[PDB]
Amino acid sequence: WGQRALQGAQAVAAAQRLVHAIAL
Amino acid sequence: QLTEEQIAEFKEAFSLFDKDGDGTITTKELGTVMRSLGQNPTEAELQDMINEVDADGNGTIDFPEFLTMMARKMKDTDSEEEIREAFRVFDKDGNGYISAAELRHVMTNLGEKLTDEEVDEMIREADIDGDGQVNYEEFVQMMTAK
Ligand SMILES: [Ca+2]
Ligand SMILES: [Ca+2]
Ligand SMILES: [Ca+2]
Ligand SMILES: [Ca+2]
Ligand SMILES: [Ca+2]
Repeated sequence: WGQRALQGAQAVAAAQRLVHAIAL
Repeated sequence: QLTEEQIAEFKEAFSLFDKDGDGTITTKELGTVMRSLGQNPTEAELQDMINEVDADGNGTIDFPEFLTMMARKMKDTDSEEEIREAFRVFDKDGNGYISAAELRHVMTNLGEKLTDEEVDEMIREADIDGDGQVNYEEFVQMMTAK
């Protein structure tokens, strides 16, 4: 689907993990 | 050392807190995200959170301050996990207690030619509750001692 955007999905998952680690 | 994909993760996490886009994470936004994930804090807990990283004293978290907050949570969880992993190495049976036998076994496995009296001492000096065994809590207390 286009690695410039599906990479974006990977970075969305990365940022979400970071925000969980700060909430915890 | 630092990559653009890393900076992108940093930025996206910041914006997920800074939902309004003013460049600063207030206690309200910070609270709402924790709230949407279960755990509910008080504004005192929130203010302590901002306080630990408020380098400028402006009551909010700007980007470099969020970077520090991030690095500290990561390091905190890295140490907390190295301790969990070590504990699981010593507690050979998973019962949550390190026995004198288990410490004896692991230590001679590591090469440490300790006498029986040496392992009874290690056990006794980390045993707080005095049950002759070292539980996880006591393990942590020893691991992070000064
Ligand atoms: Ca904001
Ligand atoms: Ca503090
Ligand atoms: Ca600030
Ligand atoms: Ca055990
Ligand atoms: Ca104990």
